[PDB]
Amino acid sequence: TVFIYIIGTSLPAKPTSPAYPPSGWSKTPPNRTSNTQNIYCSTGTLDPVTNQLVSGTSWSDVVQWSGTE
Amino acid sequence: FRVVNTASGDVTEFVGPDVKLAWDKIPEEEIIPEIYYTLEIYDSQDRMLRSVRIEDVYTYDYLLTYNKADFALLNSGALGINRKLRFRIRAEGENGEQSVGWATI
Repeated sequence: TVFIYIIGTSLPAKPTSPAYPPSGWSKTPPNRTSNTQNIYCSTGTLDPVTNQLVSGTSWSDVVQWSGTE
Repeated sequence: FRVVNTASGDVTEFVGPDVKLAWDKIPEEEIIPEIYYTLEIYDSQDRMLRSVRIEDVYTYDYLLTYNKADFALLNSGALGINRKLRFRIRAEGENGEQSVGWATI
């Protein structure tokens, strides 16, 4: 899975909770105000049975979403 | 007058949800004290969507939320998205100063 998940003014810190919807973190690219920007994370492999990140393989480095990934 | 978020594969295609619109500062600006630009947005079937007046900034930031909420409903009364867009901009001074010929991309 790869989700784009912030209407953010500044670069955030990568999620720590291994849940496909992270801690209060959206699952789809939301709408933004002009000042804010979009940041995604190349989420590690997802486990459909548990619907969360498999043991290990934490979230990738958060990078501002420019155009398309 | 161009769109920053344009697809490299082909010209005249914006990939991101929000259209970024930028243009050069008008020449002979120092000649006139105060200036501003008027930007109009048109649909595929030629219905104006918004007339926005911008002053002191040359980089407009069109938003998806605008395009849906303020435009689709106002033009049809129902939720929707406009994919084909159109933009025209004029440079207007104050004391009866107006550019000639519009400008688009």
